[PDB]
Amino acid sequence: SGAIYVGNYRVVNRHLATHNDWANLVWEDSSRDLLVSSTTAQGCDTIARCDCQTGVYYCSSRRKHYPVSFSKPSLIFVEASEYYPARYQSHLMLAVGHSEPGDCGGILRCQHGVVGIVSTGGNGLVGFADVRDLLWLDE
Ligand SMILES: COc1ccncc1CC(=O)N1CCC[C@H](CCO)C1
Ligand SMILES: [Zn+2]
Repeated sequence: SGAIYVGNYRVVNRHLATHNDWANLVWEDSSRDLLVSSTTAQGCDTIARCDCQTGVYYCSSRRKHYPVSFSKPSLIFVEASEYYPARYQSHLMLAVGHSEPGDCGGILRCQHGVVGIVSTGGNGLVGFADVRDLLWLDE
């Protein structure tokens, strides 16, 4: 689990969005596994505006933050799960690292701020949904 809190926005994995989130929907993209909902209080996370390919992510299944190199956001085939059929996930970044389903929501960060959140995994690879292109999160 986990979310990004920036301004009056809450960014979560779409497959983990609650009743409050869909009701207060700002934007969602199934192909990206992202959902943004409005919030009453102001958030304090800064979104990174960069092309960094190295950062640190939180892995709840290990209670540890791991440094990783990750690929640039792209269209990656993701195996079927209980949340989605087999499909190409867009704006996805992969790294060699540990992840489990309950690790979704874990933040990936570089020196510039929040890069994205854990979204997929399997076979010693962890996939992160990029949020750096969502410029409107800043306004
Ligand atoms: C972090 O997720 C891990 C990690 C390791 N084994 C499994 C998983 C779960 C996983 O990959 N998926 C289930 C939840 C939605 C995912 C698609 C999102 O577009 C697919
Ligand atoms: Zn950066």
